[PDB]
Amino acid sequence: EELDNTVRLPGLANLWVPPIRNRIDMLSTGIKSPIGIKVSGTVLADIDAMAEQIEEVARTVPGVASALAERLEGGRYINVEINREKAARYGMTVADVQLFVTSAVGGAMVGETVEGIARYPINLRYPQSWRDSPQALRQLPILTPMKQQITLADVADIKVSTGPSMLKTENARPTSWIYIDARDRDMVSVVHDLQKAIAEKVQLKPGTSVAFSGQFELLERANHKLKLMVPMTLMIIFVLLYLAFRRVGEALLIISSVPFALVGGIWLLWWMGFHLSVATGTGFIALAGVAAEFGVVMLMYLRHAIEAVPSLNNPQTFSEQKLDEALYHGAVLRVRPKAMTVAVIIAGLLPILWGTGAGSEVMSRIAAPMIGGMITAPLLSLFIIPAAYKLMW
Amino acid sequence: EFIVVAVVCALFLWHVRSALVAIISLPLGLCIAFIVMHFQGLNANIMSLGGIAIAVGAMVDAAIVMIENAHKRLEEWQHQKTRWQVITDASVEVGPALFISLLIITLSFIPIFTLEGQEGRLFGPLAFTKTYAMAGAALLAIVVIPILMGYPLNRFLIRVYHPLLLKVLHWPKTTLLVAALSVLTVLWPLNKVGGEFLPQINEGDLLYMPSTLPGISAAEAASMLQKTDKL
Amino acid sequence: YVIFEDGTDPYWARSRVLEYLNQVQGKLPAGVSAELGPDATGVGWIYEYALVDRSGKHDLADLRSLQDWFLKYELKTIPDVAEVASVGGVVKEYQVVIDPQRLAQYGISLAEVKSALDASNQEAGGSSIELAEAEYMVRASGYLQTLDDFNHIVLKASENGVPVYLRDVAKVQIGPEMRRGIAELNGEGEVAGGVVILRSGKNAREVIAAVKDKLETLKSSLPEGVEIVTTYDRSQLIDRAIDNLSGKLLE
Amino acid sequence: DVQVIIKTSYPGQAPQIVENQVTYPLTTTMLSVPGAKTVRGFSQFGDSYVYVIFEDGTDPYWARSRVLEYLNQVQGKLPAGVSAELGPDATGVGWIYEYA
Amino acid sequence: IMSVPEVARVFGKTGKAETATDSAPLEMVETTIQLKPQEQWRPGMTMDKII
Ligand SMILES: [Cu+]
Repeated sequence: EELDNTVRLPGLANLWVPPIRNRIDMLSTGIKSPIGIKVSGTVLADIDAMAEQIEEVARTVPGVASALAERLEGGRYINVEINREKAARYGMTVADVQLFVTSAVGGAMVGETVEGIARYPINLRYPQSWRDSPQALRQLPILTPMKQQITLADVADIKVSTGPSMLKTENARPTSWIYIDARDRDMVSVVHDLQKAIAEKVQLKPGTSVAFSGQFELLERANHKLKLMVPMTLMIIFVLLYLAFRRVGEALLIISSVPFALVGGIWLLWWMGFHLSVATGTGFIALAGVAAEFGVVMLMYLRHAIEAVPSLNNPQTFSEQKLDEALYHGAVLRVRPKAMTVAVIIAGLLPILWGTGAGSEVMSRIAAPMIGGMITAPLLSLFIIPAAYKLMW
Repeated sequence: EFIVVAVVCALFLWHVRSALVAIISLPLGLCIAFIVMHFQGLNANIMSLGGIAIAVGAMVDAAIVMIENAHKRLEEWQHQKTRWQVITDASVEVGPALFISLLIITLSFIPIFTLEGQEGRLFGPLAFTKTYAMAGAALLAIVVIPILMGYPLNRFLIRVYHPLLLKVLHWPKTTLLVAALSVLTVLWPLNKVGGEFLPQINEGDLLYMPSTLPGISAAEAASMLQKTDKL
Repeated sequence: YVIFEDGTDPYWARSRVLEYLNQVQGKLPAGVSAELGPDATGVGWIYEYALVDRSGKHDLADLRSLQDWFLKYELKTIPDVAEVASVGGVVKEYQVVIDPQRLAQYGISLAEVKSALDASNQEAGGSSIELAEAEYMVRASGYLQTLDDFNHIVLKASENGVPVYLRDVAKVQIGPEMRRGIAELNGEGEVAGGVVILRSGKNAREVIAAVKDKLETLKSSLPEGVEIVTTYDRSQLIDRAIDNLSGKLLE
Repeated sequence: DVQVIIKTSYPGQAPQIVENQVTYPLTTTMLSVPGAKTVRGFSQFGDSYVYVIFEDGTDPYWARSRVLEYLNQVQGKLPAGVSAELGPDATGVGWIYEYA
Repeated sequence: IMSVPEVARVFGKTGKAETATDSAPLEMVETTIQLKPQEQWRPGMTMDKII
């Protein structure tokens, strides 16, 4: 902040970033806007004219759309137009003047001198005085092959005009990119409206094509992909869950129980102010795993206790509340290690939340779910599991 | 993390060396993970080096439960060679549950391998290290018994717990409705998480870049650069 | 045609055969080159279409140019397309016919004409200058883009005289290139078209549907009086075989 | 991504010149290279760059071989006083040390 | 060829097609011929009959 406030020069917009991130971003020759419209054409004028309309055409459709046509038209070129008739009038071809344009004004290379392993270029050009201003170029002395001493303006005219600074070509064709973007919303439906609008109200010129791209595209796959696999993975849990119980009710109970710890864990980001991400998802997965461990293990103890002496009395007549005493002796053997695990987890994960070293905000993002869920998963196991267990008939 | 688990163990068991188990069970798992990566490269990035700090905490629970149950059954036998055999019996009576739990918390990370992309291939190594460490720790817990056999207050905890358990058991449906209320109220932070996803990694170094117009000379650029560097 | 043993990797063979392709480039004549083959086999030919004109407005040359510089650069955008090859049509050539009587009247050979032509179809470099701090690069003309421009060309100079112009010795026009491949529909008339290849070992139905919907969406921007007409598509045979096998399994 | 970089450094021109002189042949030739997900060409004052992008998971060196497979058909077609250099075997992360 | 009632679309080609796979000289002619749907050919008249 102090830096951004101190350095302020006109014509600049400051940005401060990590070096590696800036480099890898620089190197990324793609479109960073969530939505991008690529209009390809044979020439520049047609595509520019199309994009001119596309700007407001997209600005009209709902959804905030910062319609940017381009920012490349900023060049500055001389236009020395060779009047071929006049050059022929003095027995001079185009190349005869192109040469003077290249070397006498530009200073082209002619060869490299050797000094051992070092090669040094050789330049050839007129002095710096005759090539300072366009007016000075209009008087550029020239010697024809017939030794006719003339100037450049005698065969050509120089004019002033701006132009591009860089040109982009996708698939070896002139292409113009239009950036559109919203925020805090999924742009899944606006694309259809935009394409139908531009197809119905904006005509196309022979030799012009339109296409869409941007980050959104990859998302349409990613979600789909996980929306195809997450189910199967969950099934892989069921099959692997009742291998210790050999009955579906127990696995179903654990599966319906894990969301309590899920909520316990997710309720922390509000206090901490962080925001979900893939890493928070991995933290959620780990929290669910440890909660399933707690549930499975408590259920094993409950099943071992119910198989005790009361196994003969409970089926005799009815509930026989005395059976709850079994649960008593079935629960006292679990609070100690559970408290130990919770304490060690909390005391080991706290400094990561409250510490800043190297890549620490990330580690805090990944650790928040565990610390947030270790306050409910123990309660979950201790209380709700035996209730549903006794309610299982 | 090691020292805190050690002090916790020494506190809840009154100076027992069970802590050593962790120190000789959790690190070895890490090794296994690394070994796997060597068979398929996957150079250790920062995300991989970070995920292990949470993997170790996720894994210590098996050893904790094992040592707790072993000490419990030993103290129980105190009321009355083959002694360590019945200790191993009391360990295996719960072993398989812990093994299955570690296997499931391991296999629960495939959805990370599924997705693929710049961020996907950034995160992949993290989940790979996670799963490999979990599997290694599962094996070690399966073979954590030999190092195990090689080596007041909770009354208040049970006094506080048991009355609550007796109170709640008489009203299970109330607990189910409380869970319903919880899974209902969870909706508020979900819809207003915020934004600024995928935060940026801070570094002691920095890089400055201004957006500027194309036109610039060879001397004006040098002068502006010198002025900015001096400022 | 270079043939290797069986079981070897195709791309490895491509690398190994290109390993000896650079030692002959400079040894090859200037006005020629050595092109390599696509990444497909004879089976790669999957789709085939023709550009027909239900009128007498556009000429074969226009259709050939359209197919060469508009569609070829779009269908290939499809990822799995090996390559598209044009066929038929006419290649518009700017041909210059000479009159030997004029060459005799003015006494000029053809090598000088070639030299003059090779020095009148290019522009120069434009290294910038340090004017006012709004920098200002340079650019020259010299591209031949008009027949009137073709007519205003010098061949030999005559100090204090009149320079001989090309229009006085020759005549420029536009015509057809020396044809080597022609195509046609039924007795309707001649047409130009394209053929589509497929990368060795890839799905067909996907690329067929892709090219189909692409042509569908592209037919809008197509000029007036022009139509696409397909002639070959494996999708029909593929789905027929699939249906036959499914029915056999069901029965 | 996994991509290849091709550079050509001309002392001084205009973007249109290099565009219609050096970038057009390279792009039109590499359009038919295997594994090509998309080609891109940046024409700049004096220098011109070309970025070829393939699918994910492919071998980088295989992509280098495949993109060089279509680099010899344009050498002679390129002006004399220029050349076409290839990119190093690293990514933006390759920048490790810096001294003055 | 189109005179036959069963053929639907013909496409004749002579020479090559600006590709490396084809090497047909200016005399080798290859005529692709699409046939009408089997249900619509004629009474009987199998493929052998057509050829
Ligand atoms: Cu930059």
